[PDB]
Amino acid sequence: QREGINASARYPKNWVTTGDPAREFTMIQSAPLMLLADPDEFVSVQLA
Amino acid sequence: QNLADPAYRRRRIIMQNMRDEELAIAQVEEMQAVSAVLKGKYTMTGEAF
Amino acid sequence: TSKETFTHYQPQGNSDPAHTATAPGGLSAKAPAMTPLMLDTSSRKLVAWDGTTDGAAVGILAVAADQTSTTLTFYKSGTFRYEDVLWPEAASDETKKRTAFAGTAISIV
Amino acid sequence: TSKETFTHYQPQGNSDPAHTATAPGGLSAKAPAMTPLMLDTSSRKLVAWDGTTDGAAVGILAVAADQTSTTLTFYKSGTFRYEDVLWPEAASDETKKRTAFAGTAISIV
Amino acid sequence: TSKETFTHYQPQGNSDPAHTATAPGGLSAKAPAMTPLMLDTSSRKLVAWDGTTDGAAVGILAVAADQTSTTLTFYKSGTFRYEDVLWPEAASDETKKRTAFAGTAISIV
Repeated sequence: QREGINASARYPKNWVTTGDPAREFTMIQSAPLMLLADPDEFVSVQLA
Repeated sequence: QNLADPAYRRRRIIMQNMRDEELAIAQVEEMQAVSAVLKGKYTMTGEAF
Repeated sequence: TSKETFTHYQPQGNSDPAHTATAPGGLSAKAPAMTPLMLDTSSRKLVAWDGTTDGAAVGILAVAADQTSTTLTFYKSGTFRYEDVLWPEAASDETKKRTAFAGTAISIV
Repeated sequence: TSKETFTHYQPQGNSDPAHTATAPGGLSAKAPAMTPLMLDTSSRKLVAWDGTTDGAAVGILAVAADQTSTTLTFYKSGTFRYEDVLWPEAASDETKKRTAFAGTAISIV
Repeated sequence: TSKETFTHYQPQGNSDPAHTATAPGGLSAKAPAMTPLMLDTSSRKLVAWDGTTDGAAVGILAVAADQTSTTLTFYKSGTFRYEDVLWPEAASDETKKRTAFAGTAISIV
């Protein structure tokens, strides 16, 4: 929201926590929604 | 024979991690398509999801 | 037509951090999120909080689960609004309801 | 003439966060702020922690309160100095005086 | 010939913060760093966690210490992994070992 970048493929980010633990972190986020318009276009034959 | 900066070592750890998340994400990216055009039925289910 | 009252998504009542933990669940029926918890009497396995066992609240559920779910995630820290909590029916007295989490970091705000 | 000591305010001991929470209180007299508290036995209503009931220390008040104070604000996280917090004299044994807060996230540093 | 697998050490289980504190301890033998502990039932003195009583594990150590160590530095928040933490053989049923830190910000992953 702060960059208005909710709509994207992926999302990199880096940050760090303060206090006597000096620890950075890296963070990646995305919402994979892979779909197919014609589901019956393909026939999944389980060969035997 | 030739050591280096732990700080630069920190950078290399950072970049290898970067490649790690990229590969991990792309791996589920293929998994989604595998389920999709392998069954036409799919379950996006995991812990904390 | 009809009324359209919609509310935002912030159950938090304070800027205090909220922390979660995962533990194997032993439910007997479906339990949606924000459901309190007990440990059993003998196996002390995870079940939903009854509302009658004093001090037995051990966690508040994070995501919806059921008896099929072997393990569950539950919030463990911070303060949350009373209005958003799904209190059990046996928890009939608010005077004893507010301090169900006595001795724990989960708090009602 | 006469010299006076102007000293800073350092109740904390380390950079750990300090969190507050509210719950209705059932005091028996005036209770100054930053005071140990337990719950009762029958209704487990909020009261000041006596100093003799082991394992009952669960909270440290935030604002001074009384009979008219229906509710209490109290600190739930962090570590605070040994010296600064005022305890009942019934807590007469020092070794259990440190360990009164067993199981709690609030600590004595 | 020789294999020295350069592996890392990540006792922290999740990015949630871990808090530390100190308190006098009454151990009976050497206690390896980051080891579960209880409070005594007689004098309420810091003791080693037996692994037999459920829900009495209250703290995890920070630095190496022995029974000679009068005071102990121990962690009281955060999440840590299944693997890195050391358990006595007394705690044998693993699902029981899951809920040793129930009610505490110290959490198992």
